[PDB]
Amino acid sequence: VQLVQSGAEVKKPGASVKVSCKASGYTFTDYYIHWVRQAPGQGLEWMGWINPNSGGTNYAQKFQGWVTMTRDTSISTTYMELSRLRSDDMAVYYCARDLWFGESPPYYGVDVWGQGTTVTVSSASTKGPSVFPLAPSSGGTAALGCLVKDYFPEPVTVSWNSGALTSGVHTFPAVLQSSGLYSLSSVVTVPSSSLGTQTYICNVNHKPSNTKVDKKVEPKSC
Amino acid sequence: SIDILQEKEGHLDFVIIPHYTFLDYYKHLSYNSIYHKSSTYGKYIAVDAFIKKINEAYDKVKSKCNDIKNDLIATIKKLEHPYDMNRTFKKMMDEYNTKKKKLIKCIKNHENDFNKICMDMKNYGTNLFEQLSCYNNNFCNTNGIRYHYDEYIHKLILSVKSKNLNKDLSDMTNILQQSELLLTNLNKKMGSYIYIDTIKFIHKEMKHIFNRIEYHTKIINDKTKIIQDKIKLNIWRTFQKDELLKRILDMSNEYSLFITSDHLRQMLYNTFYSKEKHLNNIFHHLIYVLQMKFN
Amino acid sequence: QVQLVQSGAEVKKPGASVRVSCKASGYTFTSYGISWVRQAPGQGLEWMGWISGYDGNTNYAQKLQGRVTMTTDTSTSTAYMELRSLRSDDTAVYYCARDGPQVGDFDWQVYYYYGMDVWGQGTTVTVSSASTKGPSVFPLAPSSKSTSGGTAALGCLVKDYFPEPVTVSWNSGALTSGVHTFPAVLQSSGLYSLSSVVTVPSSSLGTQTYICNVNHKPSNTKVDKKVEPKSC
Amino acid sequence: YELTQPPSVSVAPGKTAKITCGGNNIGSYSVHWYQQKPGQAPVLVIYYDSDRPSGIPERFSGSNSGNTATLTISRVEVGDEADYFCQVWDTNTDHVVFGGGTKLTVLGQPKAAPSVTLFPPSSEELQANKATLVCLISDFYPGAVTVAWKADSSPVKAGVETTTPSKQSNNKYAASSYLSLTPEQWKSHRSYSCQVTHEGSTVEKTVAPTEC
Amino acid sequence: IRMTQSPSTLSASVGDRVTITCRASQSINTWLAWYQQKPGKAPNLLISKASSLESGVPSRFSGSGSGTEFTLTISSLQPDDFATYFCQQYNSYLYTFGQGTKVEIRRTVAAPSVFIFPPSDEQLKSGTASVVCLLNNFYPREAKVQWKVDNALQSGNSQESVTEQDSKDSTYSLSSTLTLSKADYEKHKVYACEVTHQGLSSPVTKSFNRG
Repeated sequence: VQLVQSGAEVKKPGASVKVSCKASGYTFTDYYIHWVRQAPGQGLEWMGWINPNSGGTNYAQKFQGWVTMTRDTSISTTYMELSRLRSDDMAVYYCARDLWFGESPPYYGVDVWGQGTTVTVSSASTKGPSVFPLAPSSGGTAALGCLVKDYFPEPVTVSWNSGALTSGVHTFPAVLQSSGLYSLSSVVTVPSSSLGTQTYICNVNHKPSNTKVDKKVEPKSC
Repeated sequence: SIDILQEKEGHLDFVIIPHYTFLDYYKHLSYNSIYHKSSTYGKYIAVDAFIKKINEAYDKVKSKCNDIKNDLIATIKKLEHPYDMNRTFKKMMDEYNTKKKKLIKCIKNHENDFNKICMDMKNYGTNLFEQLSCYNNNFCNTNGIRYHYDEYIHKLILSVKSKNLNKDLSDMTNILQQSELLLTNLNKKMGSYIYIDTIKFIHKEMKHIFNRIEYHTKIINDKTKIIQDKIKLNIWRTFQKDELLKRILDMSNEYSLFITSDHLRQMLYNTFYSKEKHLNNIFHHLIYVLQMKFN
Repeated sequence: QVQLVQSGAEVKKPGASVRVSCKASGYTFTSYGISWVRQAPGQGLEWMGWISGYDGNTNYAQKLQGRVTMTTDTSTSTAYMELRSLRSDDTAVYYCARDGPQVGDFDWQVYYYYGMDVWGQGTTVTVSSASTKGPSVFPLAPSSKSTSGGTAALGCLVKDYFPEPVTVSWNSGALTSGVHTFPAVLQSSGLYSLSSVVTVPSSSLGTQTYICNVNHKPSNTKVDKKVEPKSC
Repeated sequence: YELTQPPSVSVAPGKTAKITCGGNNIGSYSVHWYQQKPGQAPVLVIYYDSDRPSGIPERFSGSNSGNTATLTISRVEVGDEADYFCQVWDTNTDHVVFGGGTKLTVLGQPKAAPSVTLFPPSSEELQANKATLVCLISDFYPGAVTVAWKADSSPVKAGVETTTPSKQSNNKYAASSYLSLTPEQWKSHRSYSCQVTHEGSTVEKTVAPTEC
Repeated sequence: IRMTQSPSTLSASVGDRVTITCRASQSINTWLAWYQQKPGKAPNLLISKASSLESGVPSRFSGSGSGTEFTLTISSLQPDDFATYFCQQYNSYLYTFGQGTKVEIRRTVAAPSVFIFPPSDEQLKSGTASVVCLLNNFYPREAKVQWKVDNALQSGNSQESVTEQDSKDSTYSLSSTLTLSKADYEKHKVYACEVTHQGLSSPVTKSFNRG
């Protein structure tokens, strides 16, 4: 018994998104599917339901006009299209199976939820990060890292010494800046004694802008 | 015994089960008697016309209960629609009980009329069967058993297999369970007791219908496996006249019991969902009453 | 509802053909057969033929051999009866009836032993040299003489009309007791003639009006003759 | 039709927690309840006011009457920390209504002051005519901080971007704050500070343009 | 091939046991059907393999016989059973019906009421004169009407018509029409019809003198 939705979306305002939700472990046309959205840090908002047998829908008041729910019974999949996205539509969109078996439930309630599909809305343009060294400085342990500045969209991958260094590494969640661009830091806690023999290189990779940058982080020379 | 069924809204009917099996059994004997010899295959349309004349007459005697049947339909409409007339469930349950009693009473009255039509089919079928002969009594052909199976029985075995009867029972248990689960919750909040009493009643009727469907499904599954094993034994060989005839009666018996349970299971399925349609409406109306109330 | 609906009344000149239809409902047409039987006015039943709805096999009576042709149409469940070279003695109500599907076939009665169990309403077929004519309605007037006790008789002679039928009523249907509309007779002239009488009390002859309402739809005739007591 | 829930409820590991769901005549509605752990999809824990779906422990129970539905969680484990949402179906409006949610906080968990690391701008970034100070905050629990920057004791709020807290692999929390200034602004001041307040204690880190 | 019913007309009362006999010219085994025909209506099947009662036909109807001799029996004659009955062979593929057996209602002897009508003045202008003699509500059906013009018995110039037995009084009515050309009618004075019936002790005469 599962609902597997499509992956994270990154869209500009005025654009559309068709999110999918595939049902498994049961007969897809025997249960209604609901869609509920969640703004970050906020509550659950019912968007509406779809009868997977007939294709008949019921849209909540706030979601009427710009949400379209459809299904393809051949592949046990239901879809939700958001038409003409705006900044305030950034949310996790969920598909959820009604617990009532059959058509025309007298009461509605959910029992099986999909994992969610994050839809991110921004007018920013794909930009690769500028990468900077956060040189070690002043107990017997030194902190050094990389600053991955002004990139869009998420995600960025940060590895250390081509993947070989994974201990003491802390890649931090990104801040969204007022400009629309992201910035993140990856600090690695190393022994102070290693600083003269061990060389540290951070490898940043931004798949959306096809950018791969390596940056040597050496102790500050004066 | 007699079953009262509801295919669709406003469509009540009845089956006297032993008569259905009796009449079907003698249809198999009839076809097996004319298919045994190639010189009698043409008589198929005469057997057809006779069997259809017997059911026409059987149905005409069923039609004598039309007015009492129509009475029960109207009473069932009052029962299935308590939201349209809105008071005293006990009176409504007693009403249904007596109108149903009156229908079975009408049925019992025409017992002799029904038996004469059945006994005419038996006499007809045994007449053709008792004159069934072989060129060599030690070596009687089973081509009639084969032809009859291919042209009359194999079509029903494939048809019944394509339907997932075991998932039809799974579906019905989810319906029964979610209905009790909601029923028990709503009963703790009250509202129109007439709605809870009619939900409880229709629900119990549905469990009884489910039991009959479950029982007929087991028979359909067992008989489809038994007809398929037994047909192999009675085919592609010859028999002595005595053994061929005992084997024609044994096959006819299996077919008639299978066809009966298939006919009843189908009708009881139409009845379960016809009753379920009304349970759903009453659930919708009770929820409306409960929510649009004072605190 | 098991039934057979036949085409309407028919008037044909001698030497002509007639085409009676018979539409079946409530049963499997191709599993049975249709038999045709007629009845000349005031006479017994006469069998003419049979046809199978299953294979179109026909069996005609020897009297009608080389004159009658029954066909069938499985698409509409209709059975036709075509009788050509019509003669005066062909005037009859022609009926169609449900029968077995293999009457020719030997030992057929062993597989279907029933008689003709469902009949159509019948089709009046009149054969005649006569032309259409509306009836001449003549009063049959009572008088002081010829009044048995206190009961007087009056009527209407609906003479020389063609074809049958005409309908007679009294006082626009308001008078029904004691009325006898007689079966018409066909005269040497080829025309029909009948009487419709009413017995009434003598106490009403000079105070109640008596009209006979003759209506012969075949010639669009509607005659209302006032029957008046003869003073003498 | 509205469902009103208290935004927060906090309990001790052995104690029982009650989450209320207010609504006019909610006693006539059937209440369903969902548990949503941080960064997870919701899970149905009570349906039809008091029934538990298969696999839901007996510790979870519910009641509903009058104008208040209650979700009772006996013997609260630390793993019960989640947002809890009540839900109804209102036929008048043909709408599924969810409550605003109640965050369940479990007490007893030990408090950890944050570790703070402040990085001044890199010479490479300064060479690009830009300057970002990087304040890295980690290993803190309850999991909530306030960040104040300073430039020679005078507070600085322009050019500051601070992240929401994030749960770490070790169940402690992490945050980062950035101060974007001009290289001229960077070299003008004597010192810059990043002050992290956790419960009632401030942890401060100071960086100077005259350092190497 | 040749069915002969006996009797052809039968007088019976409600509640009576009645038995029609049907004889065949050669053996027809048990392939005989029975039919009932109410006037103006279509025949209905009553019995099939000489004894097989058709579904829904009153149990008062029973059949029997084989080969050449066959009998239809009505145990308790009810108001609806008064009609003509036909037997029919289906041993050969060429069907043959019997001549029919009328079952009429028996009641007390009713003498007819006799009325003579002279020709209308309008019909006389047409060139012909028809005199009608009416016999109203009599029982039994058997009645002799004779036309006498100046005591001369007439033959070949009259036509009779009888109604169906009455549903309320079980009687018959008869209309006899004597037709003459205007020339023949105006050649004689006395026109009369002599009626002979069991209800009348002696023939009743109704007459008129033209003019």
